[PDB]
Amino acid sequence: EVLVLRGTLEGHNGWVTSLATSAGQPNLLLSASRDKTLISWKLTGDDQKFGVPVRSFKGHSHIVQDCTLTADGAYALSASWDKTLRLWDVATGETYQRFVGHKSDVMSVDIDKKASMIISGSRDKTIKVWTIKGQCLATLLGHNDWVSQVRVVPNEKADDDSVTIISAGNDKMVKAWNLNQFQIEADFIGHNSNINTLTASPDGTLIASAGKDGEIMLWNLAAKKAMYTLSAQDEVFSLAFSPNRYWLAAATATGIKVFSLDPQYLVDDLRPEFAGYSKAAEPHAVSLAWSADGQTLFAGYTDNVIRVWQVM
Amino acid sequence: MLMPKEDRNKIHQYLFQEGVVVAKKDFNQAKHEEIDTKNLYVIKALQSLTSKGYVKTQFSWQYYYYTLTEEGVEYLREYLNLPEHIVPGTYI
Amino acid sequence: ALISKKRKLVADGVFYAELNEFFTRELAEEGYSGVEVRVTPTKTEVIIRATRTQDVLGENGRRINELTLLVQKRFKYAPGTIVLYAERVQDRGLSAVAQAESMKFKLLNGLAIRRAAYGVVRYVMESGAKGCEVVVSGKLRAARAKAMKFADGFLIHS
Amino acid sequence: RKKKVYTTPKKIKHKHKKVKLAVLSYYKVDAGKVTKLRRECSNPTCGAGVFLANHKDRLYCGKCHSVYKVNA
Amino acid sequence: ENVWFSHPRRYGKGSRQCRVCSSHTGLIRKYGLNICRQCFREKANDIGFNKFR
Amino acid sequence: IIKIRITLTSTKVKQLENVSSNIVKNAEQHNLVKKGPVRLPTKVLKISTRKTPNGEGSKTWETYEMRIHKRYIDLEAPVQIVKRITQITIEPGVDVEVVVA
RNA sequence: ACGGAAGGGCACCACCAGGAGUGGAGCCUGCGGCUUAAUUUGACUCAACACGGGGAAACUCACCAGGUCCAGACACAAUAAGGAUUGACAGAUUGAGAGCUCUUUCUUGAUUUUGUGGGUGGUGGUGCAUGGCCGUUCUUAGUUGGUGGAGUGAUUUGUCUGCUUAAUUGCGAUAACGAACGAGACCUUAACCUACUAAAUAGUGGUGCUAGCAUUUGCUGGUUAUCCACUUCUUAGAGGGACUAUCGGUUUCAAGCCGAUGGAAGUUUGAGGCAAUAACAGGUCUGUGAUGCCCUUAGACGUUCUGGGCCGCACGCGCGCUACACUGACGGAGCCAGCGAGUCUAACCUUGGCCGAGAGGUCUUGGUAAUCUUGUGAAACUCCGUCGUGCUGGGGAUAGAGCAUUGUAAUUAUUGCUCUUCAACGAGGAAUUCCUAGUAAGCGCAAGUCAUCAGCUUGCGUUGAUUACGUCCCUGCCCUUUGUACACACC
Ligand SMILES: [Mg+2]
Repeated sequence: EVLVLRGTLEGHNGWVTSLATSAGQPNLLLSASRDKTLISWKLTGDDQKFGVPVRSFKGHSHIVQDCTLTADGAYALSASWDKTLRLWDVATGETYQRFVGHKSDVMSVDIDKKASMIISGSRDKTIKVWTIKGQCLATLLGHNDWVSQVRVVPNEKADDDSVTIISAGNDKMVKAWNLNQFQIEADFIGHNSNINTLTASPDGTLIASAGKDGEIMLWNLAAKKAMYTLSAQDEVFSLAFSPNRYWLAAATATGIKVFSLDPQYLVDDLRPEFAGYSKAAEPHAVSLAWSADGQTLFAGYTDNVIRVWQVM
Repeated sequence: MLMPKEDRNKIHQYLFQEGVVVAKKDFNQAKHEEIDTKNLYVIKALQSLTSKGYVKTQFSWQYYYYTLTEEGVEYLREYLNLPEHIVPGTYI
Repeated sequence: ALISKKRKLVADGVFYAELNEFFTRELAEEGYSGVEVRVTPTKTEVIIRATRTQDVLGENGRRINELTLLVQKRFKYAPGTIVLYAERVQDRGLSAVAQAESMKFKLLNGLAIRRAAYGVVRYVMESGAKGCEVVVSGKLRAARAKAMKFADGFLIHS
Repeated sequence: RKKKVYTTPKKIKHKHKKVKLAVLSYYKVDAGKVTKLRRECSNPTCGAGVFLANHKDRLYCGKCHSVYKVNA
Repeated sequence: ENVWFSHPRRYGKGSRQCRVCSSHTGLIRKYGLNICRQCFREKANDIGFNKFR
Repeated sequence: IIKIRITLTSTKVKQLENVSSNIVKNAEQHNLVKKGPVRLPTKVLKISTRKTPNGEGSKTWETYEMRIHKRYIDLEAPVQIVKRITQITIEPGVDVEVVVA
């Protein structure tokens, strides 16, 4: 199966710094960008248009770094450089609760299962965990450099015994936290440059981390070991795991590369053409996420476009 | 061909509002199921249109495929309705 | 519904055969190569494989809506439950359906049989094919029919 | 099959070509009112605008396909 | 004219007919195929009838 | 919870087995009693035309085979997770029907 | 290429040794001939003749005797809103409730009518103009580049003395080296798995309830999920297993071959599918809205409807079915499979209850199917009895009377059932077909065609052999050598 051209989505005035989807509505797509706003999209499944935005969310005073959606497809969360987090709904905009207390920018926010609490990795070398009322119940330290990306793991069992989160900063080392005890459990060392993205597999066992040197090296936090390392030979910006089938995608500087990780080869080396842009550096994807069905992959490029790749 | 006039209108109306006719190549079909006139009436009227243009026909698997052309829409305009009307799916 | 699976699985197989013969007859000049039918609930779709997608996709979205409506009217589908896409080809020098249609239209334009065949077979080898073989049969230049073939590489029939 | 012998008697006859008579629409004209002759039909679908032909003690109308028969 | 198609066609070879070549001879109506013997052999692969043994 | 049944009919084993594996893969990641894939005996549809147009030549006979593979899985689940299991498993060559009761 | 030339091999479409037969009889089914209004037609050695999926009552249908319709699009010209034209009650007429056509006078009205061109259709012709498909040469192992060598050249070598193989399969030898297609490999199917993956749409054991005997704790059952457990049997995913393994014997000591053991399996494990280069004036224009050229195109070679014909019988031929009986016929009893098919806007596979000798009729039910038909309780087979060497009670041809089913329609009997009629045929001349192990042969069953009809075909299972393990004698095929006045190639 080959990912091909489907359409482009023009709804921003900046780099699409985040893409997120929910299983409640397959036609929804939340997109945070550099223009201090969030654009929710509506998909129709057609030619190059692919559909229209539904709601535009405003209220952040700086670059909205990371956006995420809950399971129901209604509530949304945004991490922006204005030292605050905002909780929205896709119905009428309508920021429910702000989350202030960080002394600097916050990179990544993440919602736990059953909308229970939220974690947030910021640029003040802290991982703040917040309630939905706006109360930061816990603050976690221990990172020497400021964190670049945090994520929760998807528990395969429906809340078996506990939930855990993972952290990745510019300190070439990956932390693994259990916020039930607010304790550190695993230091993951082996990176040679600053880590800028990490992603956990939907199976809840595999962790892929990658940085400026462009290596994508794997961990299994169930066994707390390291499997291997494979490189895209250029800087990589974001990673994404397919929810249904065994693929791993990487948003590189030269373009996008999707990996079939069971026999571990490259697939097609996605290189779209942008009608010129020859003299300077070509635009590249900065944030990407697989859809709920897994047959469509959205990628946020720098030139104001969310591009969709779909298997045939 | 006789082809009475009140049945010519509904054949031409369907060619206006849709522009696509398949019409089941089987004569004396006894009440063709989209336009409730005879299927012999549908086939021969659109054949009468085709011989002067205005529509293109493709035939496969005992089924015709009539499609309205750009030269047929302006003649079907003054024959049936008023201007500023989109016959085919050109309107979005 | 309420059809036995033997008669059901036969039906969509011959539904492909009716659609494939219709698309070869209709989009003959667009380099049509094949289709696949996506059997799914919630507005099942059909994907077309033709070389010239900018001709299959007409002006302001034409030429595929009429095709979708013609399939809708013929096969008795619910409105909005059938849609049509068009991705072009994967390596059109490697498809015989594309190459045989290219052979036919080159012959229809008045090209010589030897000149049209050698140009086609050299393009197939330039497309990375392991072996290619083109055979033309009929009354070529005289009243008595002959058959002259053009091969490059090698071909297995075992 | 070589040719046709046509043992049937030589009948190249056609139908009556809707026989070209003169003007026939006259109810009755007096010096200038109008009275009804060749009376209308009793069909509810015929709002008194169709003539009933009389041939031989019969009343037949052509608005129906076959039978508008009110004998008198 | 009431005698143009007055004869019934409910069974036999005159009722059924191939849906591709419009012929009554050599019809395959197994599994509701209703196709000619020769026309089936042309597009059995398109239908999905392959030849294994 | 409600007791349902997922029945899969296919002509391609490779396009059926991993989907039935995928159907059951979304079925033990959280725990519930399976009553898993029962494979019915395969159905072979045979058509035997002769070989030819009009009957000249040796009387050669053909056999065209269509292979049907069938499976059914009987699961029980609450209503909100019955929905998105039959939407994510959409793939060529196989039909999926769900029996409500 | 051929030889009534030689050498080496191979083949139950060849023989050997046999088996079952066919050719002899009745029948039914194609072909010819005859006949006919028509008995439509293609195909004539293998490679025409139960073939055209061709088991035709109408349809199919192309043939014959008749009756309709244009579904002749469009362009031009002419008639023509003082009417271009269509339809029709009743009667005549007609096989006919065809307004066919006529008598009469109503309706419709600008789409039609006529003329000029064209259009369209044709199961009309040409398969010796063609495409595609198939058959055959051809159940065999053959075929071709590159570079180099030989020859003035067509050509040749490679592609071969020998041995081996099912194989131009290999060992090898070598003016050749290195390759490609064919073969083989491959794919499907049938065999083995107490190993995995688990199955109330497959089973098994126990547990509950309950029946019959014995009674002593047992046997045979039933119980739609009462419950529990498992996958041996059944299913289907991924796999494993054979590669001639081991040993012995033979050869140039190799490719291999033979014998024995072990193994589910030792012939390429059995059977298929696929399948070279070149070719045929092979078949198909009657599969196609595949098609050139010629013909026809309105009183039509179009299309439709009513009847008939394809089936007609002094005779000849091919494929078959039933028999000539005791290894059997008939009547009860036992009861044993596999491949498959089956109906949503339509009557498909039909269980069960009732009526009827049977055919069958009626009321319901299950099944869109590992669920129900269905354990398809099939037939040959096996016991017990009658028959008693007799064209007999073998055989059921031909024919008469009646009862039912499908169909608009059953006469030229559709077919099924009941009673009666009780022919030839006493093991088949010359010739001739097929076959080597779960094979021939015997036997029935499902599917195709179907509305009704199977003595036909495609598959399936039941019972299950005798004879060979060879040869080139007959008929053919592959290679080499050889002769040739043959090249349309020994017809
Ligand atoms: Mg500059």
